[PDB]
Amino acid sequence: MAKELKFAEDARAAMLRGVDKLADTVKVTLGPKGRNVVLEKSYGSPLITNDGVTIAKEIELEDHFENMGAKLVSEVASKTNDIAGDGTTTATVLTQAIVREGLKNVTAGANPLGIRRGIELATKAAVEELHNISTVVDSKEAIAQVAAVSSGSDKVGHLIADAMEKVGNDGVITIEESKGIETELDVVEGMQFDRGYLSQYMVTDNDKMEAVLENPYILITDKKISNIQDILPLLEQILQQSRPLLIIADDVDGEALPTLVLNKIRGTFNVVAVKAPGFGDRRKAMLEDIAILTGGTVITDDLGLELKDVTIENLGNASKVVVDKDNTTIVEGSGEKEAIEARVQLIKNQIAETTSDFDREKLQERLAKLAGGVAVVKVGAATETELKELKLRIEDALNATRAAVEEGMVSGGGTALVNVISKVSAVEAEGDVATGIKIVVRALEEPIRQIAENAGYEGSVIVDKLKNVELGTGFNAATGEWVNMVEAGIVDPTKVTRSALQNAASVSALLLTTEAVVADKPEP
Amino acid sequence: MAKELKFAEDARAAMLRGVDKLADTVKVTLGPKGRNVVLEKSYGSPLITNDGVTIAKEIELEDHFENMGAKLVSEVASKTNDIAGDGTTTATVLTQAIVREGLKNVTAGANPLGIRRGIELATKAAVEELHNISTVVDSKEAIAQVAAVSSGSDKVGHLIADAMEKVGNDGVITIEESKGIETELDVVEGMQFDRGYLSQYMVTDNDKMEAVLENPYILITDKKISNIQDILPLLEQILQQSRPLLIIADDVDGEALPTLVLNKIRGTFNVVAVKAPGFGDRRKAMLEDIAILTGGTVITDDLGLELKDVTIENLGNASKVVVDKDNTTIVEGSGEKEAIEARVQLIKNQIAETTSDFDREKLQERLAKLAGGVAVVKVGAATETELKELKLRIEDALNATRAAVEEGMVSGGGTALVNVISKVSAVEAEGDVATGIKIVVRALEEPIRQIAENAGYEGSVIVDKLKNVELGTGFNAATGEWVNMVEAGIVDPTKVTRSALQNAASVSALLLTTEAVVADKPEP
Amino acid sequence: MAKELKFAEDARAAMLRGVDKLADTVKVTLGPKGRNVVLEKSYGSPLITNDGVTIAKEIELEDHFENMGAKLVSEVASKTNDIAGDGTTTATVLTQAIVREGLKNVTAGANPLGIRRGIELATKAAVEELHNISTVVDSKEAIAQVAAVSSGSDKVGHLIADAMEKVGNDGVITIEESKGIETELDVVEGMQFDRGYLSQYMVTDNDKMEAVLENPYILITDKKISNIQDILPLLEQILQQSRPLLIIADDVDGEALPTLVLNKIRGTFNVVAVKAPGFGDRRKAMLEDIAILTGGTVITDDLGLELKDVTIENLGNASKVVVDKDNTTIVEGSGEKEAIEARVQLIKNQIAETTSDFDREKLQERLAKLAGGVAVVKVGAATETELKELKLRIEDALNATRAAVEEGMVSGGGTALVNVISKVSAVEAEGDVATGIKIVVRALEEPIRQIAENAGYEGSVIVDKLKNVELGTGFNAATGEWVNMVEAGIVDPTKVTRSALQNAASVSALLLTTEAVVADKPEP
Repeated sequence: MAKELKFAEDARAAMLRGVDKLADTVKVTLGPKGRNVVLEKSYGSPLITNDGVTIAKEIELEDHFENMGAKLVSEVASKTNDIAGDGTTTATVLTQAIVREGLKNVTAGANPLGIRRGIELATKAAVEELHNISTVVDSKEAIAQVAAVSSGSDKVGHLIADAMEKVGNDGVITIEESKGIETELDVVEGMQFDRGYLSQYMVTDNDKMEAVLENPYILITDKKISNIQDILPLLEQILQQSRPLLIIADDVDGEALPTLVLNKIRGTFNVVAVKAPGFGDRRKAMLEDIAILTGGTVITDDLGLELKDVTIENLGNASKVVVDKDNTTIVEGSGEKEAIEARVQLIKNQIAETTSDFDREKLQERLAKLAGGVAVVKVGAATETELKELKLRIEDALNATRAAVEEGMVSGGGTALVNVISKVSAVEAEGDVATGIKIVVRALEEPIRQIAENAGYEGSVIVDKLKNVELGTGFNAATGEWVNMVEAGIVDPTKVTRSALQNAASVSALLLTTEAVVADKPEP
Repeated sequence: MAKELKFAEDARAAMLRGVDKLADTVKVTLGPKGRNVVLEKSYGSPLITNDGVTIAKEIELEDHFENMGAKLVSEVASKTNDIAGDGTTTATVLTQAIVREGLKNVTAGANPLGIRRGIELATKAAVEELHNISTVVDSKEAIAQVAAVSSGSDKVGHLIADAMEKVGNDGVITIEESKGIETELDVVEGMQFDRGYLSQYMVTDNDKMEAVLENPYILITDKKISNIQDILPLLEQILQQSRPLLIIADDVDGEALPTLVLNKIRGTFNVVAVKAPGFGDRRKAMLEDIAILTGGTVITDDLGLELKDVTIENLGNASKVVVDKDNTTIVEGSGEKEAIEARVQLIKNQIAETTSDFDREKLQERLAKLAGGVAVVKVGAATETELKELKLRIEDALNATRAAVEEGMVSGGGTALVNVISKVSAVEAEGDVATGIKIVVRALEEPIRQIAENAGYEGSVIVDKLKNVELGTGFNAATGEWVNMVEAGIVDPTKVTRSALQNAASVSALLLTTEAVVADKPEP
Repeated sequence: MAKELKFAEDARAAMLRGVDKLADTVKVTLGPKGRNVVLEKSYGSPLITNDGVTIAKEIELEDHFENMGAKLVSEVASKTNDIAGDGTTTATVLTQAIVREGLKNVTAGANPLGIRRGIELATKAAVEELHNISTVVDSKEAIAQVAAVSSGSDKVGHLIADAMEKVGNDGVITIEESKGIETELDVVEGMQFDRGYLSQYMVTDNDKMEAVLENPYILITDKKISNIQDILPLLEQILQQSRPLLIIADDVDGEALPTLVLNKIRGTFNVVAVKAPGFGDRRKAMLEDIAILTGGTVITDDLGLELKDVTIENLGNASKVVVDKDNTTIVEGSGEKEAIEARVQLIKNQIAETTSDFDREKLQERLAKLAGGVAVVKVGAATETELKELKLRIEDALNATRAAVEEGMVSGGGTALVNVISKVSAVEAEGDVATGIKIVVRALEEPIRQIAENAGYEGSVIVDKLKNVELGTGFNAATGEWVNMVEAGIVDPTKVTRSALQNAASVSALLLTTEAVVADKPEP
C-alpha cells in the first residue's frame, strides 16, 4: 500500500520522537525508588505497575515512524529481559541518550560512520573494563549468598547451592510444586536438550511460554514426519490412553503439523513435537540415549521400524516433560537404570578412546547430560498463594544465581557504569571517533542520574560526588547515604549490565546511520 | 477505469519524480560503506537492511505516474539482479542520472531522437572498451581465487575449482546439504535442460523459486497432455507410492494442468510438469537420452505406448530433481550405466559421421550433457545455521565464479566505469548526438562519486584524482586510500557492469522518447 | 438513466476535445521515426509501444462527451486496421484536422451542409486521382518483390509468389508451423467459404480471433439446428472419439447454441457451428461439394437423413479447419480425389451449358474454389521464437501482398497524399462547397507534416519543398534526404491510404453535422 518515503533529518527526527516517547514512558520506573505507571486494559480494572518490560510491551504509537522507533527499542529490550528483570530498562535509557546526542552532533556535520566507529570502540573498551573489575562469584558460599539475595528468601540459597553442587554449573535444575508444606530438593534421571517447540499453539503455560506435559508418551524417531497418516494408529492408541504425547523427530511439517496444531487447539490431543537434537551420525547418538532413558525405541529405517507400525510399547515414558521456546526438558524417564549406566560407560569408553577434541567434547557433553541428572525442587507451602509466590521467588533467584555464576557480580545501582568512565575516556581517538567516544562518555551517566532524580536527589550532584569517591562505594537511592554497595547488598549481575550496554550501543549505531525510512501512509 | 491522459513535459516531470524517489531510496546502500534503510512490515518487527534489490522490490508509490517510473526502473533492475547481487543498484543510479540530465537538455530543444542515438553510440563504445580492458580469468588458479573471494570462505575456492574442472566450463554443478560436518564434492550422472516449470504453483522452495523433488518418479513422453483422464491410473499408482512425480511432455495444458496445480496446492500430489526439450526429430533424441539415464521409457505413439497404459515401471527414477523457472536438473538417474555409455558412444559415432556443423553442434551438446555429469556439493557443517550460511555463501560464490569465467574480471568500486571515460569522449559526433555523448560521459561518474559521498569523502575530488592516476589504481572507499584494486581485492565481474550499463542506457533511451503517458485516474 | 442534453456548439466543443485527446495520444507514433507511448496494465509491467491501434483501443476518457469522441474515432479506425497495420492511424490524424478546421469555419457561419458536400466532392476527386496515379502490381516479379518487402524476409517473396501462382490471385493460402527447420509450401485440396463462427466463445486462438480445429469431425446439413436433442447421440459419439466437431448447418440457434457454447467454454466439446454458405438450391450445391471434398454426407430431408440418425461415418473429415469471424477454411479434406474430380467435371459441364451469366459466375466460383485448392505454408525454424517471428512476418507480408495485388502500389510516407493536392484544388466549387474543398486541401498535408515533425524536421519546409519537386520523389524521414521513394522502398499500398481517407472523410462529415448530443449523466 501507499508508502511515505522520507529522508534526511526529518525521518531521523520522527525516529527520535518515537524513541523519546518510549523512553519517557519507561525510564520513570528505573531504580528502587521508581514511580508507578498506569496502563489501560480492555476489561477489568486498569493495571498499575512499575515493571518496565510490561509497559514497554504495551506501548503502541499512532504515528507510523514513532511506532517504528517504539518497536525497534522494544525488540532491543527483548534481547535483554531474558536474564534478570532490570536489563530491559537501562538499555532503553542508554539508547535514548546516545540517539539524542548523536543526532544533535550529526546535524552539524560529523560524518555518521565516524560516530558509529567511535561508539563501537567506546563500547568495546567499556565491556573490557567491566570484565576487568568484578567480584568473581565461584565459591560455594558466594553462590549460596547470591541465591540468597534478590528475593531468594533464605532457604533458596542453600537449596540452589546443593542442587548446583549435585548437578554442576550447567546441570539442569527444575522447580516443582510439592503437595506438602515443605520445599524439597531431588535429583533424578532426566534429559534437557536445546530443542524448543515447533509452534506456540501447543504451549501449555501461556504465562511461562513453556509447554508442560505430565506423564506423557514420547515418540523417538530420526525420520521426517510430513504426513499425519503415518501416525494415525498411534494417535488413536494414545487418544484411547488419554495421555500427552511427545514427538521427537527430524522434522514435523507438511500437513501433519497443522493437523496436530488444530487437534491441540481443540483439545483433542495433548501432543508436543520437537526437532531431534544433533545431526548426521551424532543425532542417532543422543536419540538412542533418550530412548534408553525413557524406555522407548528410536523409530529409524536402520532398525526396520515404520511410523505406522509404532505401538504404545515402543514409546518412551517419563513423569514430566517441559518444553520451552528453545529447549526440551525430560524429568524421570521410565527407562532402566542399568541400561542408562551401560550407555554412560560406553560413552566414557568412547571419550577415553576418541582422539578428536571436537568429538571428545561432544561425547563429554552427552556424558555430562546423561550422568548429571536433573535437580528437582518440589516447592511446598501452606497456601496456593504462598506456593505461587515461592515458585516465582525461586525462579528469578535461580536465574540471577546462574547469571552471577557465569560472569560474576559488580556494583549495583549503575555505579559500575560510572566506575568504567575513566577507562573509556582513556581511549585515544581523533575526529568523529573522538566525538563518539565523548558521546558514550556523556551517555554512560544516564542510569545513575535518572535513579537519583527519581528519588528526588539532584542527579548532577550525585554524579560529581560519585566520580570522586573510592571504587566500590556508590549512592544508595533508598536511603540517600553513600555506603559500600557490596556491603549494603546493592549488587547487580555483570552479564545484565554488559548485555544492556552492548544492545543499546549496537542499536544506536544502527539507527544513527539510517538515511531513508519507508513506512505505510496513514489511511484517511 | 477512467484514464488521465497527460502529454508534453510534465508527464516526463512526473516520471522523473518517481525515478528520483526510487533512486534516492536505493542508492544510499551503494558501495561497501552503504547506509541502512528501514522497511515496514505488516507483522513483526521492521526489517533493517542495505540490500538494494529488496528495497527496490518493496517500493510502491501512491502517485500513479511516479508509480509508473518506479515499476519501470524495478523491471530494469530485474534483468540484472540475476547475476551477482550488486548490478541491480548501479543500473538505477545511472538511469536516474541519464534521465535527469537528458530531460533538462530536452527541455531546451535538443531533438530527443538525436539524444537517443548519441546515448546508444556512447554505450556501445563503452561496452567495447570494457571488453577491451579486462583481466581475463581462465587459469585454474585464478578461477579458484575468484571462487575464494566475495564470501567464498577458502575451501569453496578449491571445491569450485575441482568441480569446475571435472564437469567443464558449462558443466552442471549442484549444491546439497550433507548430513555430516564436512563439505564434500561428488560427480554423478545427471541431466540439466533448459525447461522450467509450467507454473509457479508447484514451486517447492519459494525463497529460491526452484522446485525440489527428492526421489521422484519421472514421466517421459513426447505426447501432449491436455486431459487429466489420460494419467489418472498412473496418478493413483503414484499416490499409492506417495512419491513425487516429474512429467516431461510436449505440453501440459487444457484441464489437466489446472487439476494438477490444484492437487499440488492441496498437497495431494507432489507433481511437477515441464516441457520436453528439443523439437521435431531432435526432441526424441534427448527424450531417449533422459529415458536411458533415468531408466524410464519414452511414451510415444511410435512405440505404441498410451498415456493411460503407463505403469510405475516405465517411469524414470532419480535421487533428486531441481526445477527452476527456466531449467530442469536431474540428479543421480536410476538408468543403467552401460546403456548411458552405449548412448554416448552412439552420439560420438554420429558426431564423427555427421557433416552438418549445426547437427554436429547439437549432437555435441547432447554428448556433453550426457557425459559431463553433474557436480554435487554436499555441504556439511556443525549446525543448521552454519549449514545454511555456508550454502548461501557457496551459491553466490559459484554464480560470481561463473560470471568471471565467461567474461572476466575488472576493477571494482566503479573504477572500471571511469577508466572508459576517455574512449567514450573520443567518439566523434555532432549536434544532439554529441550532446548525448556528453550526457553519458557526465553520467558515467555517478557510481564512484556516490560511493565516495556515502563514505563521507567529497565525490568531485575523488573523481578528479581518479581521472589522473594510473590505470589499475582506484579509491578504496573502505579505507580512504588510493591503492591497487586488483591487489586489494576490490574487483567486480565484467558481466555485471556491462549488463547494468546496457540496461540503464536502453531504458533511459526508451524513457527519454516518451511523449504521452496514459495512466489510471485515481478513484475518488 | 438520466441524460444531460446539450446542444449548439459546446456539444461540438466536447466532441473536438475528445477527438483531440485521442489524436494527441495516437499521432505521436506515426511514421518510421515515431515516438513511444506508455500504457498502463492492471497486472505485470506496463507495456511501452508505438503501435497505434493498440493505444487507440486502450483509451477511455472520463468525460462522457470526450469518451463519445474517442469511441467514435476508434470505431472509424476499426474499419481500416483490417488491411495492413498503419491505416488505423492516418485516418485519426486526418479526422482530427478536418474536424478542427471545419468546426472553426462553422463557428463563423458556413452552413454545415455545404461543408459536408464540399468534403465529399474533394474526397471523391482525391480517390479518383489516387486510382489514376499508381504503380499497378500485376507482374509475377513485382508480386514477389512486394512479398519480399515490409518484413517479407527474402524467402517469403518467392514462397508467396509460387503459392499465389499455384492457387491464383483469389486462391486460399494458409500458413502452418512445420516441425522441421525449413519452411515449405504445399498445395492441397481445401475449402474456404465466407461463413464465420456463430459466436466468439468457441474461438480457439484469442490473439488471432480465429477458431482452429485439428483433424475435426465435420457435420454437413442443410437443416436448422435449434434443439440440442437432435445431435446428442452424435455428440456422445464424438466425445467418445474426443475429436473436434465442425457443424455446417442452415442456422444453429435456440437452446442448442447456448448449450454448445457452455460445453466449449467448459472444454467438454471442441465444437464450432457455422452457417451454410449459399441460399436456396445453390446452398445444396456447395453443401454437396463440401461433402464430396471431406468425405462426409449432407444431412437433408431430401435424402431422408435425420439429425438424430447421423453417425460418425456420415461426418466429413479434414486435417485442419480454420474459422475466422467471417470465413471458414477447410484444409486437406478426407474425401476421395476421384469424386472431387467428378464434381469438378460436372461443374465445368454446367458452366459450358449454363446461359445465365449470373449462374455461370456462381458455378465458376464453385469450380475455382474446388479446383484451386489451398496453399499451405509449413513454416520451419530452429527455435519456437524464430518460428513465431517468421509466422508473424509471413502473415502481414501476405496481407500486404494481396492488398498490393488488388489495388497497386503508390509512394509511401504520405507522399501520395500530397501528390494529389493539385487535382483536388482543381475542383470547381462555390461558397461552402469551395470552403470544404479548401478544408480538405489544407488537411491533406497533415500526415507528412506530422511525420517530419516527429523526426525533428520542420513540417512546413518539408511540405513546401515536396509541393515543388518531381512526382515520385518524396522525403525520407529516416535519413532526411529527398530520394526516390519507389527506388528507396518507402512504398505504401494504395488500398490502405484510400480506405483511410474515405473513412476519415465520411466520419468527419457525419460529425460536422451534429447539433444535439444526448449523453449519460455521470453518477454523483
